[PDB]
Amino acid sequence: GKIGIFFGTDSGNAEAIAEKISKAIGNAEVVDVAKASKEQFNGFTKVILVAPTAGAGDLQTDWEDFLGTLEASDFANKTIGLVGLGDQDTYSETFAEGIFHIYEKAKAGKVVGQTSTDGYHFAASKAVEGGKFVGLVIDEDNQDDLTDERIAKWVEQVRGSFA
Ligand SMILES: Cc1cc2nc3c(=O)[nH]c(=O)nc-3n(C[C@H](O)[C@H](O)[C@H](O)COP(=O)(O)O)c2cc1C
Repeated sequence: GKIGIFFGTDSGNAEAIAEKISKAIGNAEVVDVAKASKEQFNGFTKVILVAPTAGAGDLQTDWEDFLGTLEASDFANKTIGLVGLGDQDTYSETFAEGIFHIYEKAKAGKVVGQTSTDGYHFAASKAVEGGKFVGLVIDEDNQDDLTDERIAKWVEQVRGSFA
């Protein structure tokens, strides 16, 4: 209920991921950003932002438009978790960068869930700050076989940060 998990998708991967996190974290509400509003968004104090990476490393359409109506002040009082989707093989130099764009404003609040870069193969990605991943990264086009465990470990790590 209280944990707002906002996602945006084109194919459906993100939606499916958001759903898997909800079940694994519990006490959560999945919300498609394409229908979300600023008012609804601020109704939560804890949020998990799952966003797929569009061409060039930019945000999926739904997300870019929703994010544009948000300022840093809106993230200030929240605890935030970022989950990005990407294709590390086809896009070695833009791997899951969408998240980074959300990060530009989300850094105003309390961000948690930074992940190690071990187990990935790519060239560049703004999503990496301090030799670490700004949040959880998922690859459904190349590493679908590692998702279920990654979400599990992530939920474990960040679990305590949410309540
Ligand atoms: C037009 C297009 C552009 C993409 N650009 C990138 C990119 O720049 N970096 C990346 O890591 N993945 C990129 N991808 C792969 C997606 O991030 C990945 O497949 C994701 O799972 C898509 O999520 P969705 O099914 O929820 O829309 C792109 C996919 C498409 C169709």
